[PDB]
Amino acid sequence: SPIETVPVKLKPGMDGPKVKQWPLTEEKIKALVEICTEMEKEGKISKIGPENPYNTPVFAIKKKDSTKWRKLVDFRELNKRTQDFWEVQLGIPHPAGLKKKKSVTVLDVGDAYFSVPLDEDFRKYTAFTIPSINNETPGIRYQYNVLPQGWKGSPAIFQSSMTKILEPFAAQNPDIVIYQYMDDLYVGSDLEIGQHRTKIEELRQHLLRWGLTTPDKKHQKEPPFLWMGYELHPDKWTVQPIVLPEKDSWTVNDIQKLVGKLNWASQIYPGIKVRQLSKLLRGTKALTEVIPLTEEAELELAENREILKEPVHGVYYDPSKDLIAEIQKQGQGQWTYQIYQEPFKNLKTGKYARMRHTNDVKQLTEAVQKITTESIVIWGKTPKFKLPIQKETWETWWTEYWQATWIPEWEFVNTPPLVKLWYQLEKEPIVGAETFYVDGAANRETKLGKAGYVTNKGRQKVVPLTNTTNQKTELQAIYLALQDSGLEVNIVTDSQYALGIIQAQPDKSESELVNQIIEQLIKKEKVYLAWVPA
Amino acid sequence: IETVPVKLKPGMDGPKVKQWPLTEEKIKALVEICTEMEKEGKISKIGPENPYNTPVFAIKKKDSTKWRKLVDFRELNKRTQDFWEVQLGIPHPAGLKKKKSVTVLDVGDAYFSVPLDEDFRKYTAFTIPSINNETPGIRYQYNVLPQGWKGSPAIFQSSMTKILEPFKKQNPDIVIYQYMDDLYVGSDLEIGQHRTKIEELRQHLLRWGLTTPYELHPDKWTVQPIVLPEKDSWTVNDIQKLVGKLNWASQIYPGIKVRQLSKTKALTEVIPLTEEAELELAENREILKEPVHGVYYDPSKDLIAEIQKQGQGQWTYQIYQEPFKNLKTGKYARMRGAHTNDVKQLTEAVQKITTESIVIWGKTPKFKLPIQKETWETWWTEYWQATWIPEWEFVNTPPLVKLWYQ
Ligand SMILES: N#Cc1ccc2c(Oc3ccc(OS(=O)(=O)F)cc3OCCn3ccc(=O)[nH]c3=O)cccc2c1
Repeated sequence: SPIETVPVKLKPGMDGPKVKQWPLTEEKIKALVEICTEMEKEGKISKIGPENPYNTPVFAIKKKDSTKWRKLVDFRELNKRTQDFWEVQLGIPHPAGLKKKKSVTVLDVGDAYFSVPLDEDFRKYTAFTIPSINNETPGIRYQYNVLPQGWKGSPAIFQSSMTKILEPFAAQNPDIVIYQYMDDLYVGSDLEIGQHRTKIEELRQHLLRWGLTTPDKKHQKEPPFLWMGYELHPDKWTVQPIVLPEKDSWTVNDIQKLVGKLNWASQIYPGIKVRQLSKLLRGTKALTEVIPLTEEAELELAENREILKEPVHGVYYDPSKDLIAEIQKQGQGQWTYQIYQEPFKNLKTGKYARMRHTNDVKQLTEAVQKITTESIVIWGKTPKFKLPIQKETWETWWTEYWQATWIPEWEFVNTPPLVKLWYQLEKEPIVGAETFYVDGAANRETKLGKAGYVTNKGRQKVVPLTNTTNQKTELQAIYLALQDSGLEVNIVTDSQYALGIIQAQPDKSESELVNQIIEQLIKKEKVYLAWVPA
Repeated sequence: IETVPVKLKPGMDGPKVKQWPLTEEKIKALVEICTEMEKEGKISKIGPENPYNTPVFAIKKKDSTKWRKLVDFRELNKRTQDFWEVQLGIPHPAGLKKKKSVTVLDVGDAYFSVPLDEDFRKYTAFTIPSINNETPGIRYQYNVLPQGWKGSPAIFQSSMTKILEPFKKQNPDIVIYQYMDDLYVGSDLEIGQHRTKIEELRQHLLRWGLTTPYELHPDKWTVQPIVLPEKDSWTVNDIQKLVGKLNWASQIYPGIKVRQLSKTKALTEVIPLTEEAELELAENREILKEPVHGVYYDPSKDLIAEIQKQGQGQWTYQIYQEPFKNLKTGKYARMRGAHTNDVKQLTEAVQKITTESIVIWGKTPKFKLPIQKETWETWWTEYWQATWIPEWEFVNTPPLVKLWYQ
């Protein structure tokens, strides 16, 4: 209230709210006048009526009853008209990144907004009105002197005010760490508990001298702290308990929520999968349609139910002991990783899924990238990696891949399933091997096609195909040539699509034809694919 | 000194770009730099009434062991300078590309001595970020002409023209062009004569108050020629790759004779070159020797650079504005024994291509980079030694044409 206000202007070229006050019951009016004089007594709202053309609606309701009503203001029309602000806490600190302090205290700040002043020349826009009997008698008109409840500027201005009030106490107390969140302070120190409590009292007094009230009893409940869907214990952190429901039918909404809770749990519970269980969601965006659970998704839900039966915790961060991430392959495009500093307790866990004909080494590389980003956010450095791939495998892939790639400091781990390259085409043609001039073709309308080959030895095959596409038959021609050749074969296609897919050296695919082609290319010994214009 | 008023494009609102997360090391370097800057008036802390933001980074310019702040003013440049290439433009000399040597002097410190219009400072906001979202982030705005902003050298050019006038009088053959923070200085001297002249310009700038802390040769053989392989013996698959390359070039060059060369043998079988075949091959090498037709630089459309990784540290690039109408092609290759990697090479190549583009047209190109977006966004600063930043975007379908540009 001696706090320096922040200057606030309206969006350029707008006036203030001139909204209708749709009257309500007289009892609501009485409760509003009670709370309005009690709020004027504290100087939060002063009553000036005559020359203010602005107005904003006011309602009354009871939700959490101390035998009292409560007043609220629909500030939508005003919020739409005030300038933008610097945004907010744009996300949450992750518990894995906090550093253990010998004590932490939580301080809920009281009527936080109502005890921070509003810029003077702006107050006229907060003006509101109380009617007496449906305009038979005039009503009383007020404006705000403080940050109104639910106005666009209140959070960021309150953050700025609180930061400024804190920095004198912060500078006379460098042994103490204060973190801000919407209404709370979190104070951590490595001071002996008596000293820590003396400092917490000093801070409370400091804040009280600026109009900010604070829990006078024993402060917010001792650890563990239930905060932002987490559980924070003096030496560990975990997620709040996650209970998956058992039901007969599932709407798209229920699977959305189940996939969500499983993702949340995946940050500390190692092994959770969401692949076959959100394959159900891609169908459409229809909200209440009931989806039949597949058999894969049923096993997945059970498998998560089991790996979730026993609780798991994570530790906090020690900056003196180095940072390690270790990666494992799971299955159908699914990977998991653990980030730790020591071998029995993770800082956190996590999973990577593929989005879009794919390749295991490229996928591992994308996993290393996702982890590297997260590490930089949470801790501000990058981990040393433990990867199930060999230096020659990786050196071979990245020296040949068409994109540039950064390969951080990594050490190989011999936990299967290892990541390998399963075949490599020849760079030059093969002398002594048969040459297959393959081609294929479909018809866009009849959905009938052919695939075939002509070889230099005079061998020729043509196989008919139903329900195919030009690209499908283009790959089927290559598959025919692989099926009918020896262990060394040159293949010649005129299909850019085919040569692209196959030259990408994929390992698996959501297409059975390419899988059979892959199993052939593994079975063969030397295969030189080559391309000519159509 | 009064401030030049800056009223950005009508209806345009200020930059609101998110700030990348950074290493602790770089956050600390930024805090140090910015604390000295605030102590010297160049920037001031801001409040929530200022909603704008503009990314910042920590780099090490010119191989120094001390850090350097780099503001990414691309968004603000599009939002202001698109009416400050018009109202306050710097004309680009068409002869700088023709001098035999060109040195690049950094003259950025200059801008820090000129105040910036108060009504404009709001839009130069930037956040030093915290780790793990732990603290709000430190919020500054500029009170002096910021480096990286395209309006700074615009505003300063009167001063720069005046400072440079005695040198330009003493040396009327030398070309001097100011791109954002650097003078490019071109001459036709012997390399030692050129170095002497450049140090004279350094001392002339210094004795007028401009502190300044690696030569180009733009007789650089503009769009490079593609060559067909030359061999004693020609195989079936050699004929195949030759035909296929020559058909791709039908998109750029019109007159490639094809049929005489297109006439079920095995791939490894050596087919002798026909008289008609060698005839078509000679006619085609000749029709490739000459440069392209209809290829002129349009100054209304933007420039586009494409880069391909060639293995063994080699990278090809083309600069164009219409497909196959290449304005400039070339080839970059890092040091033979140096310890370098993919992203290092990509970054030095982007920088080299951008410097060439400045010398030649006074504009930078938009790059289509062969790299995963998140990888580049993470690692591009580690080797970035330049003060400007070109626009870019990421390719994810490969060229199944790779050799065709090698
Ligand atoms: N409601 C609520 C709530 C409570 C506390 C929070 C919180 O405490 C801390 C503040 C500064 C700290 O200092 S620092 O980050 O190293 F500079 C370290 C901190 O708690 C991390 C270690 N921890 C945690 C709990 C514990 O019992 N014991 C312990 O050890 C941080 C973030 C959000 C918080 C939210």
